[PDB]
Amino acid sequence: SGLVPRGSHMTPDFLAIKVGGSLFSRKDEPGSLDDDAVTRFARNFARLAETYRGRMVLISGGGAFFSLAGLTEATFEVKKRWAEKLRGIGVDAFPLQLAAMCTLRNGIPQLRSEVLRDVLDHGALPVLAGDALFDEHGKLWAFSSDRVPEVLLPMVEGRLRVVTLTDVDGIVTDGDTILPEVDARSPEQAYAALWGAMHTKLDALVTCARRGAECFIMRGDPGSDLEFLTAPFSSWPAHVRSTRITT
Amino acid sequence: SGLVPRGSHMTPDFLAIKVGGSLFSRKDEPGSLDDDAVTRFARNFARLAETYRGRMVLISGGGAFFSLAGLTEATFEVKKRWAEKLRGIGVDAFPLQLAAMCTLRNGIPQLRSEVLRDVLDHGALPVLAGDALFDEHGKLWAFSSDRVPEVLLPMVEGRLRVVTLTDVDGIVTDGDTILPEVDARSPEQAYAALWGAMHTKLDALVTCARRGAECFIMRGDPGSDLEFLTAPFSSWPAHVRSTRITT
Ligand SMILES: Nc1ncnc2c1ncn2[C@@H]1O[C@H](COP(=O)(O)OP(=O)(O)OP(=O)(O)O)[C@@H](O)[C@H]1O
Ligand SMILES: Nc1ncnc2c1ncn2[C@@H]1O[C@H](COP(=O)(O)OP(=O)(O)OP(=O)(O)O)[C@@H](O)[C@H]1O
Ligand SMILES: [Mg+2]
Ligand SMILES: [Mg+2]
Repeated sequence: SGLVPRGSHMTPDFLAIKVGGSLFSRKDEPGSLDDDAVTRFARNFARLAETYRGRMVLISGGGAFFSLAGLTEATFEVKKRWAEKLRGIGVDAFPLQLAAMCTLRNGIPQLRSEVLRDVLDHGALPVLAGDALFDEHGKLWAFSSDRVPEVLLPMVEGRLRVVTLTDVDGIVTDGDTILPEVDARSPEQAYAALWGAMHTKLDALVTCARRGAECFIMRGDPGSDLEFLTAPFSSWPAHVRSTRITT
Repeated sequence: SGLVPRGSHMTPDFLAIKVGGSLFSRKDEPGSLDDDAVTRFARNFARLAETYRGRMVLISGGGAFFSLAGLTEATFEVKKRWAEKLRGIGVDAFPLQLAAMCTLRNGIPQLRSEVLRDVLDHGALPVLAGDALFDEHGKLWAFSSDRVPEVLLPMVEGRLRVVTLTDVDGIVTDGDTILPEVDARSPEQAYAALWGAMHTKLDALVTCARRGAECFIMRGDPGSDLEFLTAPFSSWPAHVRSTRITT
């Protein structure tokens, strides 16, 4: 309910990192992950998981969509692949089926967060992903991985940082240039820049920013060190590109 | 809270069918299902699912066990295999990760049943299995597939029938003979007959019977027609063997 100190000079209290499916899945084989990419990412996420032990979730994109029962199985498989890889390197990773613990009411996800808190409360790493969710009149919908950070909003106290890793440096305006900053209260310019994919990321991150989260769209790379994600924005290395979305 | 009419001449209101892993998994390859067996069972379960649409759960045994994060993935895979097969023949089957929707409090599972009811409420078939569950002090335990019917007890109104299909005709007393009936209020003779596997089934089914369920241990066979499971016990075909556990 209360006043949370926020700013570019403050350390985040919780990290939700979303890795886009385009970064670890082969076009050259649809349905197929690139094990090298998953392995190298996993190593960089493990470092973050150890610093943010009990204060981080990993959200995977990817996994091919009542025929949406298939979707829940496809996204479970992706969670399993990340969780397995992470555990192979010493990280206590537990995959959770969002469909079993979250429904939609008037379009807003309602997480029954007891298990998620349990995994966190005792210092493990929840591995999440998009899913098929039921709503209040009992219908099933496809809920994108990009929107999964929204589920954390009621639960996370303090400063939530959401990072969505994708295959572009940020929101580009045309093209010549990226938008370094978006005010979630008036994000017209950002929507106007889009050519849906990036639209879904933007809606999701504006929603989270309205509830106080510091959000980023930036480029992921399996090899890239991500430790700066634990640090105040003001202390980030020079020449990191991102679109930062805050209120 | 109220008086439920029960008896050998009454039709069940809800079916929980548990299929033992020994019935559809190869010894000759551990971790490996027998697709023929799953296919033929699925056909017999589909018939029941259509009659008990919205009034049945399928519980799978099988799937090899913080290293119990592996267990939740192993049992998810088994659920997926059943769900996929069932959907291939017209049944609206949705697999649910028990670990995401159920914790232990003082050893008793506490199901957050909203999603399970949603899958049921709108006439689909939940596919369940054993799992790793967290408890109230946040520890993870292996929760056998045999105990999964216990999770339904608070939720199911009316007459619950639990059927556990295994590789024996019932509880054999030595050996020459099976116990056709066990009174759950005084099941000494049944425990005394056991030589744990069958012990876990018996504890689980005595617990459910104490809460009014009509429970059975009987032999499963991929080919066997199971329609009599929709019918009052008194009308079952002659020479069906089972151990029936009631209060
Ligand atoms: N203004 C814009 N700036 C940057 N990208 C944009 C813009 N408008 C549209 N896009 C598109 O959005 C894409 C990024 O979103 P996309 O949904 O394709 O990938 P991803 O979500 O990271 O991976 P996944 O969808 O597999 O989880 C870019 O590759 C780009 O083609
Ligand atoms: N009195 C008894 N009557 C019958 N079976 C008994 C008795 N005592 C012990 N058992 C053993 O219990 C076994 C059945 O339980 P078991 O756990 O092995 O299989 P299942 O549970 O159906 O398959 P899964 O364990 O793969 O889910 C029998 O095969 C038998 O060896
Ligand atoms: Mg996308
Ligand atoms: Mg057993």
